[PDB]
Amino acid sequence: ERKYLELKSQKNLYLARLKSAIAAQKIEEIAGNLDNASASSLFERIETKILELEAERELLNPPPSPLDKKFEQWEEQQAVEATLAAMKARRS
Amino acid sequence: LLERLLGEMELELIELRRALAQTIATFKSTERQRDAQQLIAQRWYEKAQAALDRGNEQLAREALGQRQSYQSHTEALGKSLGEQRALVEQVRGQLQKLERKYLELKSQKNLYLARLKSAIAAQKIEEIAGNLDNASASSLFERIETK
Amino acid sequence: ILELEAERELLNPPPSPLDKKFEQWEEQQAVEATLAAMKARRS
Amino acid sequence: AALDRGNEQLAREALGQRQSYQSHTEALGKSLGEQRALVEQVRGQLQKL
Amino acid sequence: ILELEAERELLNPPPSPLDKKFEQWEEQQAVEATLAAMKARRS
Repeated sequence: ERKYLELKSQKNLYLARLKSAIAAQKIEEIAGNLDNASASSLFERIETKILELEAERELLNPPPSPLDKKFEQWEEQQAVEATLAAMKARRS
Repeated sequence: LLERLLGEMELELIELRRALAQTIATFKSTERQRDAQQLIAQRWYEKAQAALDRGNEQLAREALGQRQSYQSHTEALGKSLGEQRALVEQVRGQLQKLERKYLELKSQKNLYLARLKSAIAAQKIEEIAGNLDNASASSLFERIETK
Repeated sequence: ILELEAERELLNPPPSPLDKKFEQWEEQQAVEATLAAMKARRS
Repeated sequence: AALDRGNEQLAREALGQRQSYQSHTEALGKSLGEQRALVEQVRGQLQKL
Repeated sequence: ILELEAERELLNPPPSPLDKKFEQWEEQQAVEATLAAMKARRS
């Protein structure tokens, strides 16, 4: 009798871990959606699609060139300096 | 899919949450059994205390003899309690870590959708923005101005 | 009965030994600090 | 309140749990700064668009 | 049970001994550095 109850006592405890792997695996399989698999792969597909579309506008709408980067910055220096030159001299 | 896929996890997570408590229930159930086994052992010890009194040690020796039968049960059962403590602690840490991961994954889910609409949002205006030069509307205007 | 009480221990985690020392340790000053003023208010 | 009364043992343990939240604060805080650029740039697109 | 736990160890690699020393080694300064200011804030 002491043995049977102990065997029955451990029966449910074994079932406690039996569900664990089924419990643990069901979340691990979803956890595998990262990197190049499933959901994140779709997100990787999407972001590539995000990057695919943004390239389309860069063709029909070419981005600023480094030449205008220096001009906009270089002209900005005088754009601010020239304006403040009069403002600092208007009421010096 | 994303909303659908996370739906099963909610059912999955409660499956973790529901039956996990059963692991504790079985564990603490043994703890009460240990006290009962210890209690009767204490009763034998209490009876043993009354055996040595009056100068008759013969009965006390017999009384402790039965106790050792319960002590082995107390010793064997007590060892299981300590061993099972690690399992309940580590598994809870898994859930706490796993829960923190799921919400973060769900936390970034909508943020990813924030940029998912962006390209669809951005492309729908870029395609119209392509109407300049010799394409579409401005091409028609180029056609018109030529007309 | 023991199955259900485990359910609340999950949704409502029980006090940890860390708070056991804090509640007791803070209680010592909680009573000592209050009686320090009371014993000195009308010493 | 742990270091008070000359018992530094409890204070060390108390900060131990904090580091668990600090990592959450550190990791989460980094995301906030990173996401700030996305919200700013996208708004500029709308204003320009 | 052991078959499934191996599956997560692949998709979710376990901590390496290199991070074991780093987490422990950084923890020493993580606690020492914090208590260094706390022990000096109100020394």
